[PDB]
Order: sequence, then structure tokens, then C-alpha cells
Amino acid sequence: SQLAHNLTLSIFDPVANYRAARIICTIGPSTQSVEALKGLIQSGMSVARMNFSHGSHEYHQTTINNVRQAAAELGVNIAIALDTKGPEIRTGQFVGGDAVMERGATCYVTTDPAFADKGTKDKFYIDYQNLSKVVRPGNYIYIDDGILILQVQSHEDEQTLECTVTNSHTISDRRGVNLPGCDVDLPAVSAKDRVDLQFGVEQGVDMIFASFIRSAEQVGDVRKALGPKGRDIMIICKIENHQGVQNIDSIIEESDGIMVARGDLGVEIPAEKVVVAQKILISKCNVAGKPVICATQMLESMTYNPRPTRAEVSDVANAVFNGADCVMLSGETAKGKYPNEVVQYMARICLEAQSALNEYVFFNSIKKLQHIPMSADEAVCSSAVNSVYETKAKAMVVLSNTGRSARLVAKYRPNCPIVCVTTRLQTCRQLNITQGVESVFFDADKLGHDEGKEHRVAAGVEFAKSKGYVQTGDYCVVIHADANQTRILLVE
Amino acid sequence: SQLAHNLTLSIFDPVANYRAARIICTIGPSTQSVEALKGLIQSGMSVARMNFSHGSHEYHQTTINNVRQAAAELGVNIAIALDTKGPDVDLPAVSAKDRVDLQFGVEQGVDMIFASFIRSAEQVGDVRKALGPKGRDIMIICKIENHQGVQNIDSIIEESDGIMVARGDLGVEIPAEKVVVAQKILISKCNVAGKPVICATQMLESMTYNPRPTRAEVSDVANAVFNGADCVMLSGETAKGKYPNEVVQYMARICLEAQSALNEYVFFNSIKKLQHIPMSADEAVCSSAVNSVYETKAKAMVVLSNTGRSARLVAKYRPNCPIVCVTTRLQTCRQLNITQGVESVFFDADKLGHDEGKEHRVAAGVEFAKSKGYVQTGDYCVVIHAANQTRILLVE
Amino acid sequence: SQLAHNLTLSIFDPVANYRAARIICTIGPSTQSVEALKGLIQSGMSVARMNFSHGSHEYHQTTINNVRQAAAELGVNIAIALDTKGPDVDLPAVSAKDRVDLQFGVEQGVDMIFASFIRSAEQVGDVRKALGPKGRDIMIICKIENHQGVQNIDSIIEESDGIMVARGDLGVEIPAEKVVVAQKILISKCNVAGKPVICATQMLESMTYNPRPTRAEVSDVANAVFNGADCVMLSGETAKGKYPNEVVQYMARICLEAQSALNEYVFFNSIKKLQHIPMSADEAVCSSAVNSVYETKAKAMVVLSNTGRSARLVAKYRPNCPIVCVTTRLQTCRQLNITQGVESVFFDADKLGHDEGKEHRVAAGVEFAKSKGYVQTGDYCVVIHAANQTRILLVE
Amino acid sequence: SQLAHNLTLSIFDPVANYRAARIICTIGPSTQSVEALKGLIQSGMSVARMNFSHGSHEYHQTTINNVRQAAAELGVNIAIALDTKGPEIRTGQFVGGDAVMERGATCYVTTDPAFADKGTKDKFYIDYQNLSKVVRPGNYIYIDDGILILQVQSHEDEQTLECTVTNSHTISDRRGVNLPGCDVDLPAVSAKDRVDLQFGVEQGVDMIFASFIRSAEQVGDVRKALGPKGRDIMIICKIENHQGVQNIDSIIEESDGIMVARGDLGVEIPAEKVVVAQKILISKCNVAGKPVICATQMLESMTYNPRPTRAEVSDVANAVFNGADCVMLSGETAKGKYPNEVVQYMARICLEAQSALNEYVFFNSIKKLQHIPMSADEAVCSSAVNSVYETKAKAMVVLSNTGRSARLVAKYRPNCPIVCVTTRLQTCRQLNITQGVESVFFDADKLGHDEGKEHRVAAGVEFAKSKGYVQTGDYCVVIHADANQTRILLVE
Ligand SMILES: O=S(=O)(O)c1ccc2sc(S(=O)(=O)O)nc2c1
Ligand SMILES: O=S(=O)(O)c1ccc2sc(S(=O)(=O)O)nc2c1
Ligand SMILES: O=S(=O)(O)c1ccc2sc(S(=O)(=O)O)nc2c1
Ligand SMILES: O=S(=O)(O)c1ccc2sc(S(=O)(=O)O)nc2c1
Repeated sequence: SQLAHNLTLSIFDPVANYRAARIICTIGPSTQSVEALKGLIQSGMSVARMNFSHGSHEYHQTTINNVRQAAAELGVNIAIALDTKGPEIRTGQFVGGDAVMERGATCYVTTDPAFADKGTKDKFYIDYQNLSKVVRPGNYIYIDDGILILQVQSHEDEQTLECTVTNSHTISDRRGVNLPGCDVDLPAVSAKDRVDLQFGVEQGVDMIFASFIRSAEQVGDVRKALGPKGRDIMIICKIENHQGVQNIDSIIEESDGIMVARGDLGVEIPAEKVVVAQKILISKCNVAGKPVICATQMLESMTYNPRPTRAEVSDVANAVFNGADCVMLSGETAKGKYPNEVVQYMARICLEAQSALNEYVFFNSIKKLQHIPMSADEAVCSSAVNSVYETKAKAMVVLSNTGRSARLVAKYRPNCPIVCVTTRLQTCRQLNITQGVESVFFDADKLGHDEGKEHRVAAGVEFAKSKGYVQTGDYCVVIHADANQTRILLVE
Repeated sequence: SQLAHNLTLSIFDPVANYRAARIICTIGPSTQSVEALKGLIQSGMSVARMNFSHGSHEYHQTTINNVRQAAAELGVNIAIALDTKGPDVDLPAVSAKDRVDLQFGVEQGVDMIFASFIRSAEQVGDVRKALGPKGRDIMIICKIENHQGVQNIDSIIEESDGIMVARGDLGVEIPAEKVVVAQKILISKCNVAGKPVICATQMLESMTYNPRPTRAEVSDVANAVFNGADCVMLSGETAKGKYPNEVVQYMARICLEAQSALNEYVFFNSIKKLQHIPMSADEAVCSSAVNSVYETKAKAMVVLSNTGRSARLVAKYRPNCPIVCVTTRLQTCRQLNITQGVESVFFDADKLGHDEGKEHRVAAGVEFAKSKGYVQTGDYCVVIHAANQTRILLVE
Repeated sequence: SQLAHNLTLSIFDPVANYRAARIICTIGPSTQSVEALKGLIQSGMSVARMNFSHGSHEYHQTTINNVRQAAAELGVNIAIALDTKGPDVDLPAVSAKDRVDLQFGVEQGVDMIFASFIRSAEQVGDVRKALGPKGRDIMIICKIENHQGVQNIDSIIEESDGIMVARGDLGVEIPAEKVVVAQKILISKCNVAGKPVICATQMLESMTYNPRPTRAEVSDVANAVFNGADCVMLSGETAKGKYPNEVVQYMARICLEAQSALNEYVFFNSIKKLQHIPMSADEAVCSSAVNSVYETKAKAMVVLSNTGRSARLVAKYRPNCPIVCVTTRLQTCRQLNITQGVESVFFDADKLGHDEGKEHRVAAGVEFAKSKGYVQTGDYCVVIHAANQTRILLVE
Repeated sequence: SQLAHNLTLSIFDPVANYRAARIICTIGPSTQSVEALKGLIQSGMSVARMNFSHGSHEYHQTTINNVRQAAAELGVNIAIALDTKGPEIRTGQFVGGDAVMERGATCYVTTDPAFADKGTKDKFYIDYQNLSKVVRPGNYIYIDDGILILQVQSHEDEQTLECTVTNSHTISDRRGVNLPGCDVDLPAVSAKDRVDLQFGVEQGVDMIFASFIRSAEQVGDVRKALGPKGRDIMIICKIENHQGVQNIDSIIEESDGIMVARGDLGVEIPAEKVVVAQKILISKCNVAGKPVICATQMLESMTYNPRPTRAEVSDVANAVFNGADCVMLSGETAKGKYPNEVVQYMARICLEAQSALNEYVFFNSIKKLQHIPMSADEAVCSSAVNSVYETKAKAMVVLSNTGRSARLVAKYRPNCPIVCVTTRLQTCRQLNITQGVESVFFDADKLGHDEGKEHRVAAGVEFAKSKGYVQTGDYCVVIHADANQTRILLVE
């Protein structure tokens, strides 16, 4: 029945008047100014990502301020995301900053700290103390973004591995390393992260994009690192290796969402398996009711070219068809030449794919997996979305203080916009990673506690009127969950 | 339910024992020799494509002869296809050259035509006319290259034997994001019609001069398989490329991986829900034959087909096991190379009798499945001769 | 799936905590006194029927007064119904006597009419005319007694407030086996329309003079409930019978037993599959409210209804729990007595305020369900005011 | 969707050209002559039941001969059923053949054999040795078809029960007794049965209607009593009490079919519960794929009246709607006044109900309960019937030597006739209790072993042509199961 829906499509018919997918932009040189962040919002940015791989706290403080000021000038709410550096496995130094590794040659990798600066083509340092304890003969070591492949022959001692060089490649100082068939037990957060996170709390960030997540226990470590004052910040887990993939179920349970880092996974896993891994992860998140980001290598060529390749375009479309809440831009907005154009084009592709997407298959698929008896909240939200399909309603209004019920509704995928009416600002921002949802702040301090709920509902319906989703005569499905309620409202 | 099926998947499991999707390679400078063609076959080529936009009849004649030699030396059957040069505007359907070329194809005994620039339904009748009565058995696959082909897709499919989505050609007028969507449309319309569809141009292009393709190119091929394409096509990658064998082998690997992830039952069920009641007998037999694969968890189907018709009918319903087609016409073997999920076995009547009680043909099919590791003793296997007959056989 | 539900049944299990089907008793010589009527109520009577084929307006006036006294003394609400004497032929719809009688019914404030011998749709408008503007709120239940009523059933249902299958009358022209089948038809058409239907005549007749009925009579009543009848009717058994209380009590026992065997979900689902998309809001709210009973296994519904309309709308979808209707009009309580699966609670506005925030009404409904043992702490309960609203309430 | 099907019905439209339900007639005084058995066949008798409660072997030998000669004269095949007497609990004798039991009075029932002839209102004999060991205080004893109810107060000794008489009723010599809340452990077959069965084998009867079945173990006892030469005779279990009902699952597994004896069950169980018990038993049999007979009190009033009551008519119709393969006539044909008329009317009622019956609900319901993976045979038969619905075929041809695959097909309930083509005569008779199936004998001895199957198929299709179910152009679904096969045949 996606198939059936395909039969009735016409590419000349008008696209939807709404875009369900959300866009995350990485901020850097090309876009850190208030006037550029402004052009980014208008192009369709909902989330601003700061990459703490680079920059000092000083640089990001500017991004924060520039974001908060861009948003407030445009009257909108924009999420601020902190993407951590995370633990790294790297080489040490080489004599003459360099070491020409030739295919067939033998070399020795050592965890012996003495060799940190005096590396040679023959014996050099890798900074991960457990290397020997975790690698075994036959396994591979990737150095320099997977380019250099060394095969492990044996242990020279308990600190040194004898390796065959399997392919020629020159490598220089401090290259990154990957262990494709190895369970890496680095801690969850690096000493730096712990400081960067602490900073994030202090500065009131919305979500952590947590690097190199490999197990559920590690999500706890990240949480415990955000400490007692960080309990409302969302942890979005970056899945970057086989471990993340193997442990996905338990990781999804503990976390608040998922980022599929295709490029990182790609270093260690064949591209065609990463495609499939994207499918699995997006679908698990859809079923769990948690946002999922499709990240890296999205419209990469458009970092320096005016238009992207055909294949990059289908890549973006097919992330939407897979079920991504979000698509992310990295270099294309951090240091690209067409930062507005890329966001605009991404929005257009998403919008096109959404018009081809049969949402009803999602609703069905997710509803079919519910255990009977359902809990009240699951029942109210799914029947609310069912009511949309059955009455052809044209908007939904969701009253939610923490975003929870808005995410519960969005999970069921109605074929019309969801308007969340909330009394928390951080909620309006945090929902920026949830597909199909738009927020409205309701100031309970100034406008009253609305214990009746009539004002928030009215605020909801008016919001949907200005945007032109509903007009007089259309239907609109209202929901307050947690005590609960549902109404099918005729619009006046 | 593709969604539910995704939930159960592991990328660390072993891949399926067979690849369903089919690879078409354009022949050229890199690949015209008997040996290079042998490499192509072993790498995963099912169909040799001659681009008649280049080279003389002598060049192409050489392609045909070498393909035949390479295949016969390897003991397989390879399809040969003629891709015509061709002409909101309307020029004639076939050009004068096209008409000359098509006649040549018939004399040489090509298996199918890739008709360029098809824009409407009578244009197919023209290609059919130009092939004359001696080319009546030759498949016509229509290349959809502009908005008119898209607009008139329904009637074009009705008349043709299949479709090719030419993404690159379509992309000149139509924005890229819309080609993606048109790809979905055309593939699904063809799946429903039960006719082969080829996803073509811009497949793994960077691999024409690079040893490995881009990640985006990889998902393109996989998503073509997920869309429902029977076939994926290589152009420059094999004709003038530097890595012809590597590109084919990779395309095969991508397809096998995608297929492990693909839920065939979603296809079966979606296509079944569309059948009008009452069904005709051929339709009912084939759908319910595939239905029986699912209900009994049969590990292979065996289809007796002379013209390949009932083979394509079974394949349309997308069983989750290999389909072995047993046939008396070597042309059917070649032609079934554009139909996903099917492998052919030639039964030589002139050398083994007419077998009008079907026992021997059936036995050759089951033996083939046994030899390919699809079924062993105690597995079920669904046999269909469509006059028609289903049989659920316990394999001994 | 009634089939699958049958598989899981045990006749040795305890019966359901409530009876859904409703019992109508004809009043007469055996049962006209205040005490006898009290016996009838306690035995299971929901609706007193006056046969206006017999007795004067004085006789019937006595029925009305005694019924009112008996009910008020017991603290329940009993519906009063006027069954008119009435006229391939066509006489007029109402006779002169009928017209006089109907006017009398309005003055007295009867709850519903049982219109004899209805043969077509305008004939209903006539009954409606004869009731005048002061009887606009009175339900008209059409008695289908011959082939014309059967033939014109669709349009008759459209205009009426409900139907009565008069098996005995129908049986004079139509062979018995066909009446059985016509019973199925009429009941199902009414279930779909969402209007009450009464199965009447020849119910437990041998029990007019025998202390127990025949086994066949017993399955007749049970199969009426299985067909989907809202109501079952006693005629001579209670009017002139020897065992009026025993017959009612037995009818109740048969109904309770049948209902334990009945799968309500088959009804819900069958009726749902028939709704045209898009549904209007009232329809969608009620179907999905019942849907929520099933999905959450709620143990009771609470419906706020002033005219009983949304109560009959919910009841149409056949939840598998009791429906408690809270209402400001005592007439609604009486009228809902011909609707299966519903029990009413009177909310007196003049004594408790308009409760336009609905809290107090809802609370009286839940308290009623608590008191009847339907829900306890931790059970779910589905509340609906249809402007409209569903709520899934956790009972404290 | 029976509901939906009801919406489209018109009682004036023509009834089906075929009757799926089968009719069992008890033979006695009114119908034992060859010319009466002939009028019974023409009225619609498929099965002739002999009630070994009455008559000597001599009387039944006549019924047998008269049946076999009636059938052979009409060219048809008719089943011969032996209904056993079974174990009985009875009283002994009373002084003056009588004892006036008055309500409130006390009495003593004893298993003491000495009291066999000298029973009084005060103390009398009941012939079931285990009575005391199985009854306990509070339980009831029914004497004389449930009319007299005695309540058990206590044990006078280990052989004698003290009883309150709960209602007045005079009782005479040798009245039957029932123990409504007691697990009666009488053996499966009485000494007489053992002789009657032995006779049945010898005389080649088709099916045993086995009385008072209470457990699966007892079906084994009946089987073992039919001995080695009786292995192809069908055992149809009569369910007559709470035990039969409680043990139904295991009883159905061991037996070849079920008779719902409503009157017998009625002695001990309230009528409204018997209605429901009928529902359960018919449905279990439908799912098991085994014939079920609806028996007793069917058209009883028509034993002496020309026409039956309305309620008896709906009783018969609703047995068809419940899913009965068969409806049975007892006294109405054994000793009634209108033996032809009753059979004719029964046939008419069945035919009417069948036209109202949506068979597709049955097919669906039964198919939905199949375990996946199915076994080949289950798959072939269900898909064959599915093919009927999908192609609107108008007959089925089933090649079956033992009837097994014909019963497997019939279980799935196609909406068209099933023609079984068989090489066994006992098979043609034994299928007389299976709804929707007609048989044809194929003489493999004389016409050849047809290992191709083309002749039997041809015999099938021609049989369906003469009956007018199929004409040139219609579809017909053919099946050989056990190796197997299915064909959708276009009729020439
Ligand atoms: O100034 S730099 O060019 O060093 C620079 C600074 C910040 C970022 S963030 C990213 S990302 O796209 O990889 O996330 N790239 C860069 C590059
Ligand atoms: O001899 S050439 O190198 O000119 C040559 C010959 C044949 C073909 S076919 C294709 S295509 O499939 O990529 O369009 N390109 C070429 C190039
Ligand atoms: O006083 S009488 O005994 O004549 C008498 C009075 C009223 C009624 S109502 C019915 S009926 O419901 O059975 O048709 N029978 C009678 C009989
Ligand atoms: O000659 S008798 O009237 O004694 C007589 C003989 C045989 C049978 S068989 C039945 S049955 O209908 O109960 O099965 N009743 C009778 C009655």
C-alpha cells in the first residue's frame, strides 16, 4: 500500500502545504553571524548544531548568542544542540612528522607511552591502553579514516602488536584509528566532554548529540555527567560502530533519540550494510516514538558546487521514506559556499518526498505492533490519529507541557500538521527534532493557568488558522493526555 | 510491515543464498572481447546491452558473436538487447536509422529492444511494425525519458513488454527530487502490470574511473531494488570504464544485501489486494501458488513455461524463495534475464522427448534447486504448470 | 470469529454481570394491578405494552397510572408503549380509531408507538402527523407484518425510529423458514441503521398455560438475541398468562445466557467496516470510543446524552461492557429501555444545577457503575459527551 | 459479515440449486418397508439410523436389507448407522408396580441387590453399584426423565442414601435415572452393545452412533469392541451429559464425529445452556473437520401434526446457521404419521437457511485459525477453496479413496457443491454425513487404476454437468491430496 499509493501519484500535482521533516544545520565560519543564521532560519533551519570537535567555549558562546538573537528577532524558537567530541583512538608522533607505510612490510604498534613522540614506519604508538587486550590475531586496524589497513599477526608482548601492512599509504602525525571487529571499551565521556557538557548545562542547551555511543550503560554515564541540573536535557545517541548497532534496542530504551552517523559507520562497515542499518535504526526509533536523525554525507558536494548530484538527492528523499524525523547538514553549512541554497534545497526534497509518502502505512504499521490491552495514553493518541484518517481532519492540537504527548501523537503519523500548545519554552525547542509537529508557547504565568484548557485549545486552533491548514468547516482533532481527553472539533 | 520487518533485521546475519535483481551491462571498448565478456558474466551480468548510438553494424555484430561465444563457453544463457539511437515536442517514434537497426536486430536474433524516447502508446506499435512479423517474439522495453512518457505511462505500459526509467534523461527537464518520485511511480506501475522494469543511467557512475563508488551511489542502487526494480543497468561503467568487473560484482553485492532487507510479502500482499474479483484462472493459480509458498514456507518454486509468460506471472507476486523456470525454448531463458527472482533451465525436447506428462521437466527443475542448495530432503517446493496445475511437492 | 469465540466458551463458567437485551411485556388481566406490575418489573420488565386492540381508554388509562405507581414505588423508570389496533392490498395507514388513540397517547404522555401494519414510508409520516406537534418527541416503532413491509424495509427504517418483527403476522402469508430469514435481515438492517428492533409474537407462548416452555421456544429467544435484537416481547404470556413473573424471569435468564455466548466484537467490526469515509464527527467519536473499550479492555462506558441520541449511537457499536447513560430528561431514561446494553441515570438539573462543565454528571455515571459492580479502583472507564469528547478515565 | 450478507438478502429471490446439509432418518414401524424407505430417499434421506434401544437383531436385519434394496433400486448410496442402547442407570421394581412419592417425604435409595424386586416409597433399588461412591450430600438424583428430583441428604450406610423428596410424582417399575452433578463411571459399552456392535461389523454397517460418551478413553473402548475387522467403521460420539461436554476436545480428537443429543443433555442441563452447548460443539467439530449431527426434538410435533410449529422451524434453521453437517429425525420417521412430509420439509428449511448462510465467514474463520507453517494437505485444500471464491468457480472435484481429503475440503466451506470421486463404496456412504459433498463411485477393478487421474476427473466433471452445477464456460476446482495437486479447470 505504499505501492498502491505510488499508483495514484502525479509528479505535476501540487506539493503539500506543509513540511513534516526537520532540518539540523551545523554552524561554522560560513554561518555564525546573526545575519547568516537569519538566512538559515528562513531557509528552514530548526536546529542549530555546534560541533565541539572544533572551536573553544568562546567560539560556541558566540554561536549560542547569535542563535538566541537570530531566533528572538524572527519571533521563532530554535533548538541548540551540542555535538560532543567524544573519546578518540589516535596514533602518536612520527620522526619527521611522517612514516611511509609500504604494502607487505611489517610494523609494530605499541601502547608503550615512551614511543609517543618517536614513531617510525617500523614501530609507533597508538594511544588506547587496552588495544592488545581487545584485538586478536586476524583482526584489522584502520588508520587515517579507514584508508590504511593493518592486519594483526601476533602479540610481540603484552603492549605491542606485530602487524602486516596490507596496503600502501603514507600516514602523518596523530591519525585516527578504528577497530572494525573489536569491542572498544573506552569510557563514555572524555575528560574534555565532561567540561563541555558542564558548560552545556550552564548555558542551557536543549540536546546533547552524544558521540560514539556503544552501550546503554554509557547513556547513563552521559546522564550522570550532566548531573542533577541537566535532567531535562535530551540525550541523542550517535551510532557510529558495530557496537552501537548491536546494542541499539537497549541504547534506544535509555536515550531520548538517535543519530545515524552514516560516514562514521562507513569507516568500519560496508556502505550497502550501512544503508540497511539506516533502515533498521530509523524504524526502531519510529516504533519507540523517539526522534531519529539521518546524519553525514547528505548533500556534501553542495559544500562548493551550486547544485548537488542526483544520487545525493535520492539519498535525502529516501531518508524521509525510511522514516527519518530529521536530516542534518554538516560542512555544507559550517563552511560551505551556498549555506542558504543547501538548506532551501533540502527543505524542497523533503517536501517532495513527503507528498509521495503514504503516512497511513506508518500509522498502520505502528498500531499493529501495540500490545492489547493498551495503556490509556497509547490508546488515546492512536485513536486520535485514527480519527484524523476517518474524518479527514486537517490539523491536530496537542496540549503538552513536556512534549511527551506530542511525540506520542507524532509517532502515529497523521496525514496533517500537529500543533503542540505548551507552557514550557524548552519544550517548543526540544520538539524541533520531532517530525510533523509545530509548537506554540502559552504563558501560564501571565495568561492564567487555564485549568479549563479552552484558551490553549483556542491558541492552538488560531495558530492553525493563520498557517492556513484549517478553515471554517474543516475538522480538527484535539488531545490532552499524560488524566486525558480527545475532541473532534468543527472549526468556526 | 516493511517497518516491522526492518525491526527483526541484523546486518551481521548471513546474506540470502540467491540474488533476485538482475544486472544489465552496456558493452564497449573496455568489454567487447570474449574474455572480458566472460569476466562480466562471472561478475554477475545477465544481459548484454548494445548502445546503437555508437558503432557500426559490424561493431555490434562483433558484440553479438562474442557474447554468444562467452556464454556458450561458460554454459549459461545471456540476453542480448538493442538500445536504439532514436529521434513538449513530437518527432516520429523510430527514425530511419532506427528502422534499419531494428531490422538488423531481427536478422541477428536479438532478444529485446530498448526503444528510446517513447512518448505515447502508438509509438510502441511503430517499433512493433518496424520489427515485422519475423520479430513478433522480441520484447520491446520502452525508455521513458521525458514528461510525456511519464504523463502517458499507463497506456505505454499496456502496449510495451516493459519499461526503463532513464533517470538522467528525465533529469534535464524535471527537478531531481521529482525524478526520484517518478521512479517510485513507474516501478510500482510495472510491478502491478507484471512487466519487467529497469532502473537506468547514473547508477555507480563515479566507479567508471574510481575503484570504489560514493556512499550515495550505493544507496541509489539499493533503493532502486527497494522501489521494486527487476533490473539495474550499467552504462559507461562497463562500456568504457576502468573497473568493469569490479563495478558489476559490487552492484551484485549491493543488490544481495538490499534483498536480505526487503520484505517480499509486502509486495505479494499489496499486488494481491489490487486484483479484481473474479480473477481469471492464470492469475488465481499464480497468486495462490505464491500464497502457498508463504503458508507452507516452501524453499523454492518450479514453473513450467514455454514462452516465459507464467514465469513472469509468478515473479510478479514476489515469493520469498527462488523461482526455477523450466523451458523448451532457449530464447525464454535469455528473455527471463530481465525478470527478478527467476533462473531458467533449458529442457531440450528434440533430445529428450515432448514430456507431455511433465514428470521429466519437473524433475530437472527440482534437481536444479537441489544443486543450487535451495532445497534438500524434507523441504517443500511449489510446482506450477499454467490449462493449469499447482502441486505442493515434498522433496526426496 | 463468532466461530472462534464459540471455541473458548464454557457453559460451566459464571454468566456476565449484566443483561444487555430488553424485555417488553404486554399488560392485561393477569398483570394490570400495581402489585402484579411490581412483580413484572422485578422479574425483568423494561417496557409496558398496551394492546389497543382491546379495552377502552379507561382500561389503558388504568394501565398507565398503575405502571407509573409501580415504577415510582420501586425507584426505577419504565417505558410505556401504545400498540395501535390498525386497519398485496392497501388500506390507509392509521384508521380513525388509531388517530383517536394516538391523540390520547400524547395527552397521557406515552413514550413510544407500536404502529401496526406499516407497509411503506409515507405511512410513517401519517403516524407522525396524527401525533401532532405535541407528540414530536414520541418514538414510532413500525410493526412489519406482511411482504410489503419486508419489500419496503429500507425506506421504512429510514423514516421510523425502529422496527418490530412480528413473526406470527408475517407467517400467515410467508412460509415459516422465510420468516426466520426475514428476521435476520430486519434485525441486521436495524443494527446498521442504529435503531432499536423488537423481536415479537410467538416467543415463549406455551408458557401462557404451562409452567415451563419448550426447548425450541428457548432457542428461539436465544437466537433472536444472537440475530442482534435489542428487545424481545411477551404478549399473551404476561397479559392473560398464568405464570407472568416466571415467564419474564425465564426470558431474562435465556437472554443473559445467550449474551455470555455472544461475541460483541463481531458486531462492532462488521458495522464499522460499513461506515463510509469520511465519517461525520458523531459517528467517528462513537465508533472510536467503543474501539477504545476493546483496546484498553475498559469495564464500563459513561455516556452523557440529553435526548438519548448519542446513547443509541454508542450502543450500535456494541461494546463488550455496560453503557451507563447519564441524562437530564426522565423521558430519555424510559425511551432508552428499548436500546440494548444501556442503563440510565437521571441527573436532575433543577435540583443540582446545569453542570455545564460535566463533572457532576460524569461522577454520577461512574458512581452508578461502581455500585453495580461493573468497575472498581484501577479499572478503565470510557466517557463520552457528544460538540463532542472522549475521555479514558482511570477509576479511583 | 454474516451481518453484511444479511443486508443484501431478499426472501423472494430464488433459493440455491443445492442443499449442503444432510438428513438422518430413524427407521421404524412407519418406514421399514422398501416402498417407504424409497419415499424417504426421494424426500431427502441420506442416512438410515437404526435405534438398537428397541428391536431385536432380526428387526434390524430387515431394516438393513430393506435399506440396501431401496438404495440399489434407486441407484444411490445410503449410509447405515447403528445407534447403540448404551449403559443405563435404572431403578428396580416396586410393590404393586408403583410407589407414590410425595414432596417433603424421606426415602432411601440402595445399591443393595436384595431390594431389586421389593421397592417401596420408603426404600428402593437403583442398579448402579457406584452410586454412593460418586454422589455426595447436596447432589440431586433425577428419576423418570428428570421429572422426579430427589436431593441427597446423607449416607445411611455405604450402600444406601437418605433422600428428601423435593417434588411430588408417582413413579413405576424400572425408571431411568440421571446424576446431573456426578461423574458417572459406568463402562463405555454394555454387554448387550458388545453383541450389537459385533453384529454391526458382521453386517457391514457404516458408522456407530455411540451412546453416552463421557471421555476419550471410552472412544478407545468402543473401538476395541469393534475389534480388528471394524477399523474402517466411523465412530460418531453422542454427547449426552456434562462429562461429554467437559471432555469434548479430547473426545473429538479420538472420535470420527459428534452427535449433539439436545433432549438427553436437556434432562440434566438448563435448556438455554444446551443451546449454547450446541454452538460450542458444532464449532469445535467444524474446526476439527469432523461431521457434527444436530439430534433430537427437531420437528417433533410433526410426528402427529401435518405442519410443525414456528419455533421448531427456526430450531432447524439455526442448526444450519450454527454449522451442523446434519440434522436428524427420530420419532417423526420411526413412528410418525407424515414421514415423507417431515423429511421434505426439513430439506426445504435447510435449503432456505443455506441461502441465507454466508459460507465465506466459515472459510475465513477456519483459515484464520491455521498454524503457519501449514502442512501441505491443509494448504492445498484451503487454497483450493480460496480459488473457488476468487474465480467464482461453480463446483469442486475431489479425488479421495477414504473420504479424508473430501472432509478436509468440506471443512473450508466453499460456496459451491463438492463432488467426491472415489474407488470405495463405503466411502460414498460414509460421506453422507459430511455437508456439501456428493459422491461418485469409480470402479478401478473394471475401468482401470487410472494412475493418470484423467478418468476420475472426467467422471467428476460429467457428474457435475448432469446435476447442472457447471455448464460450458464455468470454472471448476480439482484436487487430488493425501502426493497432491490442484487445477482450475475451464469446463468444455
Ligand atoms: O574553521 S574550520 O574550517 O576549521 C571549521 C570550524 C568548525 C567546523 S564544524 C565542522 S563540521 O562540518 O565537520 O561539523 N567543520 C568545521 C571546520
Ligand atoms: O568507443 S567509444 O569509447 O566512443 C564508446 C563506444 C560505445 C559506447 S556505449 C556508451 S554508454 O553506454 O556509456 O552510453 N559509451 C560508449 C563509448
Ligand atoms: O381481557 S382479555 O383477556 O380479553 C385481554 C385483554 C388484553 C389483552 S392484550 C392481549 S395480547 O397481547 O395477547 O394480544 N390479549 C388480551 C386479552
Ligand atoms: O414399535 S415402537 O413404537 O415400540 C418403536 C420401535 C422402534 C423405535 S425407534 C424409536 S426412536 O424414534 O425413539 O428412535 N422409537 C421407536 C418405537
